[PDB]
Amino acid sequence: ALANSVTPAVSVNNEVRTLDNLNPDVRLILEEITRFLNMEKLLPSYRHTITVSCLRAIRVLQKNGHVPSDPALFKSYAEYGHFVDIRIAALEAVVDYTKVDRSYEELQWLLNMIQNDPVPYVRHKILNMLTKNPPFTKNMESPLCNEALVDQLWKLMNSGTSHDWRLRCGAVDLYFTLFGLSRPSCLP
Amino acid sequence: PHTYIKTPTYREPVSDYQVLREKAASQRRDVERALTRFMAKTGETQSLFKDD
Repeated sequence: ALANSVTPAVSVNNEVRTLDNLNPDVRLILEEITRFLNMEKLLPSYRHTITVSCLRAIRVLQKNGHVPSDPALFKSYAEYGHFVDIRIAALEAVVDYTKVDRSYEELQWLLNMIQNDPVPYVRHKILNMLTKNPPFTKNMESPLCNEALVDQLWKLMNSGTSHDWRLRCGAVDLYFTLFGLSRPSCLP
Repeated sequence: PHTYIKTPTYREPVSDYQVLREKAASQRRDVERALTRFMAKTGETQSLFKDD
């Protein structure tokens, strides 16, 4: 409910999100989610449900112009070790970040995590979230439509996902969502 | 009366639900703020702003 109340901030001349331009409304929300996340670090709940809700709310505050758009917090919560629920919430935040900020290195981070993660459910969930919220569709011109990305995803369909039968269908779904049924257009 | 009259007297009791809710709420908020600032200062810390 605290995350639902966040309206987009009135940035002037692309002003860097700093203490002076922090909204007086959002400072109370940010104090509350900081208190909740830190108290979860000492007294944990059920399903780390408050960790998932606070990570989701920090991504809501980052989606508007309130908190700096930095994926390092979610990248530390997605490191093999946070609740599988914490892990999939943090990876959902990283997928949303690499859709909005057109990050190349975050997409390479996600594709590397698809290739070598210990939990295969997390790999399937990363492919699923990157299909549902794709970094680009076939209609979009994006900076991330190289021949290098087409070769990486074709290598991920062909080899690489050969051991699961669910990662390979997820890679086929991702290639269909990103490049369509015909020849990838952004190619010689 | 002062020559021989004695009655005990007590302190003013605050039985008000409004101020008791306010006291318990503010004491819980202050102790959890003090705890989280102490634990963030004596460990690894993150920040939304620079060197914050």
